[PDB]
Formats: sequence, C-alpha cells, structure tokens
Amino acid sequence: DKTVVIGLAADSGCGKSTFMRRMTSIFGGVPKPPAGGNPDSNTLISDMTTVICLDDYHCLDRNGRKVKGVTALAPEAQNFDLMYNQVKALKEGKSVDKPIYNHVSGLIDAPEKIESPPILVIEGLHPFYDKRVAELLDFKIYLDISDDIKFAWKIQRDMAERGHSLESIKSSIAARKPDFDAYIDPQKKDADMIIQVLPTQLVPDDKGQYLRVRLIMKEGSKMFDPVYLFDEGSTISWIPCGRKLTCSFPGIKMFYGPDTWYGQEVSVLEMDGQFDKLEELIYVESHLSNTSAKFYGEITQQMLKNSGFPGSNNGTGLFQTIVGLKVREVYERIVK
Amino acid sequence: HMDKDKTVVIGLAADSGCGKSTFMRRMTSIFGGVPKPPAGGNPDSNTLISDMTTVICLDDYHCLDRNGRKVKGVTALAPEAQNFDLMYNQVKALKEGKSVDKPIYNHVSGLIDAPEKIESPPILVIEGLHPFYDKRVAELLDFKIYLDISDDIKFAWKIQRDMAERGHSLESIKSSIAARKPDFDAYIDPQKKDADMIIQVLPTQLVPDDKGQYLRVRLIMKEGSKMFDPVYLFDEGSTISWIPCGRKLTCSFPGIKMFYGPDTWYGQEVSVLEMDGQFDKLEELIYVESHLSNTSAKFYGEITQQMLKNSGFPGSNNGTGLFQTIVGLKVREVYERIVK
Repeated sequence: DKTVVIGLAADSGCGKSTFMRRMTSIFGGVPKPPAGGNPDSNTLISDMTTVICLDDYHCLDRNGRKVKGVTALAPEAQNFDLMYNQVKALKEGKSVDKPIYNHVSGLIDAPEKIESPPILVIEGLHPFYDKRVAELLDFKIYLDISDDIKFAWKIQRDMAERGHSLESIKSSIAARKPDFDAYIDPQKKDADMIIQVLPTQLVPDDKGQYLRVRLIMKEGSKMFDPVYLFDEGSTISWIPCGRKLTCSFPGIKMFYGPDTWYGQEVSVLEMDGQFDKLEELIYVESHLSNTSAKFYGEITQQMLKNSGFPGSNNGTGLFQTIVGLKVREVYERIVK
Repeated sequence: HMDKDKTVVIGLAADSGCGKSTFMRRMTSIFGGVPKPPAGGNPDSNTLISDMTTVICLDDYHCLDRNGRKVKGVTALAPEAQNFDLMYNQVKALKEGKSVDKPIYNHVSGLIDAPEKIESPPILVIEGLHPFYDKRVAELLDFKIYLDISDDIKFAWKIQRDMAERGHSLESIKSSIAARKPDFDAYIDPQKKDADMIIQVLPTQLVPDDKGQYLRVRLIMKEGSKMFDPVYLFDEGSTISWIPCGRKLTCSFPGIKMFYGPDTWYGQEVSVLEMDGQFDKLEELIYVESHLSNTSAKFYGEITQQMLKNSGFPGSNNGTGLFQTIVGLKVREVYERIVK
C-alpha cells in the first residue's frame, strides 16, 4: 500500500526506453501495453511498475500545434493541470482515465483507464517543469545527451542518413533545439540523479560509438545515497587495465569525486571507454560501494540479464543499472 | 640448544647530504635500538653496531686516501679509488660467518687508518656510493636499495645548507656541483638500474617551490621477486590518481596527491607508488596506510606508529619518511623470509 512516483526526463531518440527497461527489469517482468486497448498506446504495465508517456498530456494535436506555430517541446502545448490532477489521483490509489497521443496519426485518441500501481513512472519532456507535479515526485531522474552525441546519433539513426537526402536535416534539429534549450534542458538542475553522455576523450570519434558517461548524484537526500569508490569524498582517477577486465582499443578510465552542479553539491562517478568481455564488471562492481545492490553480483547479473540491450558495453548501461537499484531503494525506504 | 642463524646483507646506495642517515635510522629503528659507534676503538670509525644491525660505510674501502685521488686526478666517486677486491672478500667473509679486519677511512684526517675487527652480525648493511658497482658484491646482497635525489632537489638543497642563507659559503663556490657531477652521473647514478627498490625525490607539481621544501616522492619497486612483494593502493596492478578527502587528512596547501601504477624502470617492469605534497598531522596518515596493501606490516598502524616513534625526523611529513619506513618493513620481511 501507498504508491511511489518516479519522474524520468529524457528526449526522443537518445535511449530513454532502454533506460526505462533497465529500471523496470529490476522489479522483474517486462511492462507491456494494455491488453485490448489502443494499439498505439504509450503506456506500459508490469506487476510492479506502470510507465506513462507524458505526450498523453499534449493539449494540442499535431495539426493544432502546427497552426499555433508551437512545437511539442513548448510548455503552452502541455496540459499541466490535467497532468498534475491525474498523477496526484494515481498516487492516492484513485484510478484515472487518461488520453492517448497517437504518434502515428498525430491525434489525441480517447482513454485508456489507468489503475494506481505500486510504482508509477512518468517519462517525457516535462516531468519537472510544473512545480505542482514536481513536488508530487519521490525521485527525479534526467538523461542528458550532449548535442554532439545527440546530433551524431540522428545522422545515422535516420536510416544511415537515408533522409532527407544530404544531409540536410540538420534542421529538424534547428526546429526542436531552441525550445529544448529553454524548456527541457533547465529541468536537469533539480534532478536528484543525472546521467550525462559526452564525447569520449580517449580517441577521436565522429560516430558517438565511444562515450564518456557521467553519473551526477545530489548529496543530502533522505531518499538515496550516492555510489562511490574506493573512498567517499575523495577525488580518484582509475584505469582498471589490463588484467582483471579485458579492454581493447579504446581503454577504460573511471573518475570519481566531488563536484558542483548549478550551485548544488554533487558527487560524480564517470566512465570513459568500452568493456569487451561482459563478465568482469564485477571487478568494477566489487570496488564500487553504496551501489544499493542487494546481493554480490547484482549489477553484473542485471546487466547479464539484459545483455542484448544497447549501451551494455559502456557506462550507459552500467550507470542506468545502478540508478535502477536506487529506484528500488527509494520505494523500499518509503513503503515500510 | 645449538645453532646457527646466518647473515642477511642489505646494500644502500646514496649520495651524501641527502638523508642517508635518516633513511638508515628509520631502517634500523624497525629492529629496535639505536646503533652506535664501536665503544673503545678509533674515534673516527665509520661503523655503527646494534644487536640486530651492523652498518659499514663503504668509504672504508677507499683504495686511495685524500692525497691519493689528488695525485691521480680523480674523485672519491671514481671506481679507481675503491678496492672492490677487499670489498668482495670481507663482505663475502661476513655473510658466511667469519669476522674481518676492516680499514677505517678517517673522514677528518683524509687517510685510511688501522683496521677494526668486525664480526658477522644478524643483519649486515653496506652503505655508500658503490654498493652495487662491482658485480660480485651485488650478487652477494639479499636486498638492494637506491636513494635517488634529482639534480634540481640536490641543487636546491645544497643551495640552502650552503649559501643563500642557512650555510656560510658563496653562490659561486656552489659549483663544486660542477665538479663531482660528471662522476656522479657516470659511476654512481647507473647503480639504480639494478636496485630492488628505489626512492626518487623530485620537484613537486602542486605548488611553485624553488627550495626543495615540497616533494614528489616515488617508490619504484621491481616486480617479481621471491624476497619481497611491492606495495599497492586500492587495487593491485591498476593505475590510480588519488587526492585524499581533506576532511579525512588535514592539509594546508598544496595538499596531497597519491599515484599508483605499473611502469618501466630501464626496460624493467616495476610498480610505482607516489606521494606529492605534505600532510600536517602525522597521526592521520593511518587514513592513507588504510588503503595501502602489502606494506609488510605486522599489525595495522605499524607504518604510522613507526613514524610517530620517529616523529622528529626529517621527512616525517611527506613521502620521504613514509616510503623509507615502508622499505624498512620490506627489509624486515626479506630477513624473515631467509632465516624463517
């Protein structure tokens, strides 16, 4: 009894559904859309978790947004009143009839009723934008992909740049970017945990194949404690190479230490590079402390359990796994 | 009951004016009891004997005295001025168990004096400029240590202890460094290529310092020896930079910075432990020692308590005292592995 509410702020086409899956996979069972409902539903339900895509609170459909000269990232194209009221209702056990934004058609279909679940996760562009809705959340997570990695991935995820031609878009970026930097990006300032994806510093990479990944964690919350190694509060650089874990061409380099995040006190855990044999992160894991793992090789076990996922060989999957375990910690800390 | 324990030979290569004494006192203090000159004998004798340790200063094997070398156009650093045949024989003659009549290079008189009898100790320590120069001597030693002070720090130390305040002399006279440097580069400094452990003392990288007051200190440990195992930090065989928390190790500026990692020492494979900077409260070094492994300590505060015992020594607040202490515990472990 009593429902826990997690917020995940992330962009489209930069790995939020993989992130989502890792976090739900810790409570076991893969969330799936309603059984008979809309085939284009954005919701996913499992025994323990229920994930809601915040697009369903667009107050204007695709064409309604087009005539007003507004993008999907604009606050005025969101219905925060309804989003607040409905998130609150699900928290207080009450069920909710919630619209569906049909990404295929571009129209706002009809609900879709939602039962209040053990953990409700809301994911999208504006989980922390509305102060009423933010105060509703027990844990705030932001996935920050830098523009260089974002805009390398799309010039490829777009179909090996099969369209539109050469490049030339590149200006699908220009349409979304200004709203992104004004409305979506500032939300990472009050996140409790941030995963930041940067270009590697080990080797030259025009493809975003090799990533520098930073897990930034707020100090001083009763809901969670930051992970560290090998000594909390210190500043460490750590090359694990070369026995213990195989590292091929671009090596591995860990960093750990205190930093400051928009005036706020944070500890940072960082990885640059790529594992090549996906055991041996237990090597890494055994030196990580405060991971909120319940048994010895849990991080390695979950990452094993999700092997085919993207980002399973670099810092993305690892730090997303750790943050999943912190989500369970927040729930257990709260329901007993 | 009958016998008998046979001798362990440690060699230390060090220039003078670099804290060879402090290094020696830290190393003999592990075994207990301050060594002392032989009561009774030559007033200028260079030996120091303890129940556990006997320390021979290899100047006592100078095959030409002070006006020798003058006549021959060489310095005390040259291989021409040493009698490596005597050195081999008496060192051979103290390890297997005999006693020797060893000359006394009187250091004030400049002359080699009448020998003093030296008996086979539990631990023999030969110390000075040429402990590893001759190959027969070096294979007689069970552990080889080299103290490597870089030119800049030597420079900056002699500039203090002499001239530029502190001492008496001129700035110009302080290029007797100009002499002597050709011999040190040529005959002394290469002996560190073969050492088992090397303590290198370099300029700091944390703060500008022209006086040699703040030190970057390196303990370079040869890999793969039956006689000892290198120290390590957090995780053996990795590469690590570590700035301790500063709430847990109180430091004014510049602070402190550790480094641990594999490296290459003259084409040989070594483990390197580094400390840069200075710590202000010696008791908190237990925070550092808490993350070292294979220190050859017996209980757990031993390095910290060994240093607190000798807390008035030079180097007690930087990497010099720390790593010198650790080498002493590794000399103890060499001796224990042999006699068992």
